Amino acid sequence: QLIAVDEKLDITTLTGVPEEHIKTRKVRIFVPARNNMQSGVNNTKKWKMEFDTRERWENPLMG
Amino acid sequence: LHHALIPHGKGGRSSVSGIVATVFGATGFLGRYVVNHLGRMGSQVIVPYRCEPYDTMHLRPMGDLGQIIFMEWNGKDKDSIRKVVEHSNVVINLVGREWETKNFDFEDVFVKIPHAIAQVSKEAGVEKLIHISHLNADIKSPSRYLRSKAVGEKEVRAAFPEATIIKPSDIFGREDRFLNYFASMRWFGGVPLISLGKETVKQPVYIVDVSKGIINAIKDPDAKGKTFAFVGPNRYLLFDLVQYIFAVAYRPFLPYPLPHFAYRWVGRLFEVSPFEPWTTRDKVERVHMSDMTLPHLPGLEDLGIQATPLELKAIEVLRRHRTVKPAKTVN
Amino acid sequence: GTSVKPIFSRDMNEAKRRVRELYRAWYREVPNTVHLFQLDISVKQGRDKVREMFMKNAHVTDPRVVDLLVIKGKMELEETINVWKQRTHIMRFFHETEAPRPTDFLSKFYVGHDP
Amino acid sequence: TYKFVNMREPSMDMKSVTDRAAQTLLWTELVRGLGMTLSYLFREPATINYPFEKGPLSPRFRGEHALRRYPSGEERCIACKLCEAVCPAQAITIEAEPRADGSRRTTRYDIDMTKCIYCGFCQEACPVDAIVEGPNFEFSTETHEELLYNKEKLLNNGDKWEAEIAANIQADYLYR
Amino acid sequence: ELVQVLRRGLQQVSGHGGLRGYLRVLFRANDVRVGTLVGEDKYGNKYYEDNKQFFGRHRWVIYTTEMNGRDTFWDVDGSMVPPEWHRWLHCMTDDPPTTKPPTARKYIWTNHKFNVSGTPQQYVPYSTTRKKIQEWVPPSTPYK
Amino acid sequence: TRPTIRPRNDVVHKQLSAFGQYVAEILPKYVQQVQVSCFNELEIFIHPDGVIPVLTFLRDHTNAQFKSLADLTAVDVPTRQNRFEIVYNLLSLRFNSRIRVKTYTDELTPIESSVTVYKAANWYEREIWDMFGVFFANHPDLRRILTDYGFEGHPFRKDFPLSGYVELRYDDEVKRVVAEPVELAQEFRKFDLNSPWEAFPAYRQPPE
Amino acid sequence: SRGEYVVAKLDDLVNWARRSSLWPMTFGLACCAVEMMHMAAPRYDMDRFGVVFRASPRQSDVMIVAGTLTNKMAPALRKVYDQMPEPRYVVSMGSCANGGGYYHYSYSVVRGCDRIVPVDIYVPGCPPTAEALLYGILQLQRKIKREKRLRIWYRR
Amino acid sequence: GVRTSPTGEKVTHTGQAYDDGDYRRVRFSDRQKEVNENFAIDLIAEQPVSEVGSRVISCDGGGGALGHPRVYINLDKETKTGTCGYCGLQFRQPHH
Ligand SMILES: CCCCCCCCCCCCCCCCC[C@@H](O)O[C@H](CO[C@H](O)CCCCCCCCCCCCCCC)COP(=O)(O)OCC[N+](C)(C)C
Ligand SMILES: CCCCCCCC/C=C\CCCCCCCC(=O)O[C@H](COC(=O)CCCCCCC/C=C/CCCCCCCC)COP(=O)(O)OCCN
Ligand SMILES: NC(=O)C1=CN([C@@H]2O[C@H](COP(=O)(O)OP(=O)(O)OC[C@H]3O[C@@H](n4cnc5c(N)ncnc54)[C@H](OP(=O)(O)O)[C@@H]3O)[C@@H](O)[C@H]2O)C=CC1
Ligand code: SF4
Ligand code: SF4
Ligand code: SF4
Ligand SMILES: [Zn+2]
Repeated sequence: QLIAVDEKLDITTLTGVPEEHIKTRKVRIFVPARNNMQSGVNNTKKWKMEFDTRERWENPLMG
Repeated sequence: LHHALIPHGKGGRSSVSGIVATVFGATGFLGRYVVNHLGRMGSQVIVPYRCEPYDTMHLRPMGDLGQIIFMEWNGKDKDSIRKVVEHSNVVINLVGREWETKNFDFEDVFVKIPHAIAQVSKEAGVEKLIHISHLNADIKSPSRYLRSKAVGEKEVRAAFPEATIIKPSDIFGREDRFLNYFASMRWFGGVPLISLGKETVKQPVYIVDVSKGIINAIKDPDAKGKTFAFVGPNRYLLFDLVQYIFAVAYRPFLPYPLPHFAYRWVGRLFEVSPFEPWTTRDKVERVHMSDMTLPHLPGLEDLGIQATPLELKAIEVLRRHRTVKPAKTVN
Repeated sequence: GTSVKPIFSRDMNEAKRRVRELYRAWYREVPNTVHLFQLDISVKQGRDKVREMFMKNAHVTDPRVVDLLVIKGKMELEETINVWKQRTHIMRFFHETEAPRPTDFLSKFYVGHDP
Repeated sequence: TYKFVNMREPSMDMKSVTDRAAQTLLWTELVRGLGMTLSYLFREPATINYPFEKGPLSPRFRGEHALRRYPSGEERCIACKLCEAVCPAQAITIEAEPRADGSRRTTRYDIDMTKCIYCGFCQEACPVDAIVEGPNFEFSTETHEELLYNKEKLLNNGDKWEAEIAANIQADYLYR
Repeated sequence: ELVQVLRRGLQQVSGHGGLRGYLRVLFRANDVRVGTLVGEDKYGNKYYEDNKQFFGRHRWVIYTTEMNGRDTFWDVDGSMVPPEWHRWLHCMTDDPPTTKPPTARKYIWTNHKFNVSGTPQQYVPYSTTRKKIQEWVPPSTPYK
Repeated sequence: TRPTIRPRNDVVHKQLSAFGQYVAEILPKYVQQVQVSCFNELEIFIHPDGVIPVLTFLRDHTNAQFKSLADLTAVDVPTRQNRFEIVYNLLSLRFNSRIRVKTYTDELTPIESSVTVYKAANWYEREIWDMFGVFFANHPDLRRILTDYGFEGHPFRKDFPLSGYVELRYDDEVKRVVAEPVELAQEFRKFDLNSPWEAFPAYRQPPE
Repeated sequence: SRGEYVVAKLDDLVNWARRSSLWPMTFGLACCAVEMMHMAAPRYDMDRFGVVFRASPRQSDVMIVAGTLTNKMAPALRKVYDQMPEPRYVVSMGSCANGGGYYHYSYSVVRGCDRIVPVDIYVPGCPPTAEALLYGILQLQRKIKREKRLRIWYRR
Repeated sequence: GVRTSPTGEKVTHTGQAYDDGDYRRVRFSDRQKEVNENFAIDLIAEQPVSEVGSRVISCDGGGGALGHPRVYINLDKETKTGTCGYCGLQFRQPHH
């Protein structure tokens, strides 16, 4: 009723993410810094995961 | 390089490729493929049309918002050509007609219009100009089609020394006359080929291959004053080529020899119609003639494209003509 | 330890026989699928595409992941045999409209900032 | 409390059965429906003669967007970006900088008419009533590009419709 | 009775300036009703009302035949109505701009324009911002 | 509590608390927790193995008899070891009451299909599988119900991008609708709206 | 000469015939369709303009896209467009059909029906009012009036 | 205060004009460029400076609830004039 298999979990083949958005991205795990414009600390309680910044260009129409 | 013309993005619909192309004759058979390939990578295409805009509506979904701009023009005016190519850095010439209309003969279509386009582009500072001429274009050709093609090629090379000349060999495709033209005859019962088509060899080329060749020639920097010959992989006799065309279309094929003079007479009779003719005297004569061979001219392979055999796309083109055994090739 | 609940299989052998069973069904279907959708592809290159899709998931070493991928493949087979998909859905496997993305360092350096 | 819609029992006396048979054979209820339709033909139709006649509207009606200005002639917009923040469809794009006289004014104010849901949240979020959703609705277009408004188009719309916009705001500002 | 409806029809024919005007309005607006003239527009539009009609048909406009630059004998559209008469005609108010005019402002358009889509006067979007990144200009004098 | 404040109803709170204790007593094998919200809503936290029993009890017991399934859905919390939580909302017409049953699962662990207990659950579980990737054991026909044919990934998952990975257009060269990687003309604008200076002291967490 | 006069008159006749009877088939995709059906309601009476109510695709003249176009539906709409006789027009109604609208940044929505089929008239609003849709239809009529086919064939 | 670009386009109030080498002007051929003829900076510059005998003056833009939020402007600095942050109107104490 139990396999009891010992191996690290890997769900990459099930999430549907394209291949070049898996092995090429570099995520960052961090606690966001406090905004020095304010003295409140409620935005520095949790952990955040974010991806690396890619190219952002200007639209030829309307810019 | 005029920063607004610096490529950006990932080469998609909303990217920027740094290409501003004016595609004369974009409403034709090869023009739609050229415009689609230009627009699918983020370039801006200026399209000049003499026809009703309803006929140009099929080019709208080919680019992003504002990336395809339609302008009216006519070949007899140099102001329209100036205003259409004024801001472009690439000019592509695709103006052509297989029959001579009352207002435009082959001198108008293949000589005066291309020369005016090249001269205006040179005066406007266009960096790249691409011209299209037939493979079998020669000054001593019996047909005025290829004679005017050769004269126009000379005059364009004179007006635009840095122009790139492309010489396709009887392009075939989905909205191509050549595959479709042979299939269409079945209506007259028998198929008439001069000398039963045993003394004519052809070198058909896929439409997508020609469009990709034009795109790569635009991209390729050293192909400024060069001249390319776009040909297919396999040469065929006319008879077995028509046999294969009829075999794919599942149409019974009967071939009967017709006198060359007799064939000319039929073309002349056909030439009478106000509407576009099924065939013309120049067309019958042109079809019979075997495609030249110019091994000295750089080919399609020099543009990093593998020519696609006709056997892969014959079903695609000829499935609609219905309600396996490829033809033998000569090399 | 690390005891985990089965989905369909207990070890990689049952997963492999399910994968094999699924693969055979796909192989039988391709000639029929190609004909019915009036596809311009050949049966040979269709089955090569099948081989490529199956090899994409060849590094999996977990019976749960393997038989879940088998379940998804069986769902796809279902959509194709019942003609719920259209020509576009089948041709989305080949990417005939996307330009070829180069792999070498110099080409990637020339095109843009993307590694 | 509840009602029964279909809890009637037809009578089984001879007169009721004969009445139902007469209904079946002579098509009485079909004639009743015909009479209803015939009567309904001889009454005046509800059609109005567009475009010479127009449907009724209200001062609250949300139409095409416009940027207004003060009676002195300077634009009311101060680039606070509250309309951009509240926009449920992200249809507003704003860029601003200090003007040559030091005023706080926009350099870019674009609204995508093809992403707009015409909810009016922008005009009610505006502190100074700079942006309003005017009474115009007959602004259909032949291309997608002309439905991408910039600041000049919106200012022109404001100058074009200011009289009616001000009249509607005068009529409705005591409810806001 | 029938004589009275015929009399009202004849009155409608006579009230449009004769048979010529009757045919004109019949072929331009597909209507032959007569109502009190509420106002005249500076572009040539005429505005009529008739409170005896049901709500929606109690106000109407007869368009001008020549607005800013085009022949509008047949090609009329709803964008030709100026904003004040637009407010009156859509029943957004009970007061025509003749009895009480709108507030006059120096920036308000003095010449109303219709919808100019599919016309060389059409609107073309463009970015209104300035260049963000300025490039370095190499010197014009040789270094060696 | 003057007019702007929502009035309370302690009778319903007491009734729901007593009934939660009752259900907890009858099914100690699966029921892990019972809670009643300040707006009188009863939710029961159970083990995944007890989906079929507990639901059946709540449908068939004379005292409860919740014969109608109002909704079945999933919530994704990536920070938890068991990623997805399954929520069952049930309505009892006999006693005019509502109950909620919560369960947990991860990507690979299946959840027993409750189609036998409620006929309504069949579409709901199909949508849960489509949007979250949770497999349901013994479903009559488990397949995608809302997404396009051949769609890769599950949209409702937190990690999945708002605009997806592929977009559709029409190509004239191949004369058909084709799919390419998404390329937005204008990128969606991300807003950082959360403020410092916490709003609700009653929900403050220990500082660990 | 008379050669241009005759083709001009015939072209005017053909344009009047085509624009005086426009037969639409309507994709009632979403909430925009409800205003569509209010333009056929007695108040506005589309039929009084020669615009028939719910024409069949085999003999329709104008395509009205009224609502959101999802990725799952785009091939069907493209096929229906491909199945239309040549003198055909497409009217994009509402913000969802124009540019994706309020689901523009969605994983399952086509960001404008013009990615699939060419569009002749764009009608703004969410949804655009019945009168606004009528204005758009009338505008399409004027656009058809402006076209000229026999003249172009004569000068070509 | 609409000016004209050296190439020939109208310069907008923002100041954006396509450069001579810019291809993007091709969108304006056979068409026009949307430019608003009323420049707000000049129009607010034409307004006379109000004279008030108060040390602090309030402004709401006129119209009551139809203007901007009411603000208070200090007029102690005799070198310059007090300017409204919303409406742009100018105020001054009666010097001499
Ligand atoms: C007997 C032989 C038959 C041979 C085949 C011919 C078939 C019959 C021909 C008769 C058809 C009648 C045509 C009359 C149409 C004119 C209608 C008129 O009202 O149009 C006006 C004028 O518009 C156009 O300019 C009319 C052009 C129509 C053609 C003009 C002359 C064509 C006659 C040539 C016939 C010769 C045939 C030769 C081949 C056999 C404006 O209408 P429109 O703008 O829409 O609606 C605006 C709506 N508003 C008013 C509410 C705002
Ligand atoms: C003393 C010597 C006399 C000799 C004896 C003669 C006595 C005659 C008495 C009987 C005559 C009646 C016969 C008339 C036809 C009756 C047929 C009938 O009743 O069939 C109906 C069906 O009738 C219909 O439904 C037809 C409706 C079709 C729609 C048409 C609308 C009707 C109104 C239109 C006007 C008709 C105009 C008639 C005159 C036309 C002049 C040319 C039964 O169907 P159901 O009620 O569903 O029950 C069947 C399940 N057991
Ligand atoms: N297999 C092939 O077809 C190969 C084609 N040739 C050459 O390739 C070029 C383009 O080929 P293809 O697209 O198939 O030909 P098409 O007939 O399909 O298109 C011709 C284009 O040129 C325009 N055009 C034609 N005449 C005029 C004119 N008098 N004034 C303005 N525009 C005009 C057409 O516009 P409109 O529709 O309004 O008339 C149309 O857009 C041609 O120069 C042809 O000679 C090269 C080898 C063979
Ligand atoms: S009306 Fe609503 S959707 Fe449109 S711009 Fe204003 S806030 Fe945005
Ligand atoms: S809310 Fe009003 S003042 Fe603020 S940016 Fe928007 S339009 Fe300008
Ligand atoms: S455009 Fe607006 S009204 Fe029409 S379907 Fe979309 S959201 Fe609904
Ligand atoms: Zn002020």
